[PDB]
Amino acid sequence: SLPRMVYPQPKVLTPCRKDVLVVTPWLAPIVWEGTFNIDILNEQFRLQNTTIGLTVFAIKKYVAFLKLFLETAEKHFMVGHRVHYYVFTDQPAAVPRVTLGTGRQLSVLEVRWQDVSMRRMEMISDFCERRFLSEVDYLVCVDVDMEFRDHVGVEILTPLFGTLHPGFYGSSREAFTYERRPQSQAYIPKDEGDFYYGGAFFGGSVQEVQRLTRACHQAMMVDQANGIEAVWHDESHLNKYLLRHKPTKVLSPEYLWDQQLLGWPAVLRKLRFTAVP
Ligand SMILES: O=C(NC[C@H]1O[C@@H](n2ccc(=O)[nH]c2=O)[C@H](O)[C@@H]1O)[C@@H](CO)n1cc(-c2ccccc2)nn1
Ligand SMILES: CCCCCCCCO[C@@H]1O[C@H](CO)[C@H](O)[C@H](O)[C@H]1O[C@@H]1O[C@@H](C)[C@@H](O)[C@@H](O)[C@@H]1O
Repeated sequence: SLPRMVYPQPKVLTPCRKDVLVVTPWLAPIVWEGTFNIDILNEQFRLQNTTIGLTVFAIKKYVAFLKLFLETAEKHFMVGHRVHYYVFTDQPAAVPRVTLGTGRQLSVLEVRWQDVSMRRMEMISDFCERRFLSEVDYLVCVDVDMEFRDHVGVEILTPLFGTLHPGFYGSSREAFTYERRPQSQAYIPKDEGDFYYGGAFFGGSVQEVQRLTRACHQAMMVDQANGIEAVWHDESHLNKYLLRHKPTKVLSPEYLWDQQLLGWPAVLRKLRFTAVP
């Protein structure tokens, strides 16, 4: 049961946003600033003692991105909630010693180009079946060459989410860079597709993330056996999976942005998680 809370009444005959789609045709919320009251959501998730896992891969020179990634996650990611960072790396000694807030912990997990391509999906799936099931409620899987600039919180949490890729949120489906060769397991025809989801930010419950990552891994191994590599690698497979298994929330491009390449459009009230230039 929620406690008494004082907040503005939601107004039925006033839309929350007039400039963007805030719900998908399968009734999944599309998360934009102005659609949620974070105080209500924080209450709901704190009362469940929610723990969020955040996975990141930092292989070879990408260890250089960890310090800013983690420092900014400390400022902006799930603050007030239990967080477990999982840093997958080939260089455990190169992981910076970042000071964490209370209730937050970090684990370092030591890790043919074909095997490198399948690595993230394979390892996330393997670790879902081990550590993650026992340790966290939700998993968030992101790229490391990024920084948090504003709030990323429990508004994203749901059984399965994808994020609108910042390059294609205003594009027609024919222009999406899905895999277009029927010989690939990631194939999507020109007349199908809801959104182009970014491989750099997805997640959900541990069970749903295990299913997604196992399915993507298995599809990639079928492609490898057939001598084909999808145009955008595991992102192509992620898009095929989310076409056939609709996400229960979609995050707006506030949650995955590149200001150098795309500026700061009026439609984005906040830039929350952004590419490092
Ligand atoms: O590299 C990719 N995304 C960036 C993230 O992948 C991780 N990464 C990438 C390169 C690298 O050297 N180290 C590393 O950690 C890091 O977390 C980056 O944020 C995507 C882009 O398509 N990618 C490339 C490939 C790939 C793998 C093997 C062969 C060809 C492509 N798979 N995924
Ligand atoms: C029509 C408008 C034309 C403009 C489109 C501009 C975005 C293109 O984006 C690339 O999209 C690819 C899929 O098609 C992959 O997701 C790739 O990782 C991504 O590059 C990434 O994300 C970008 C945002 C940059 O940060 C880039 O450095 C990344 O490597």
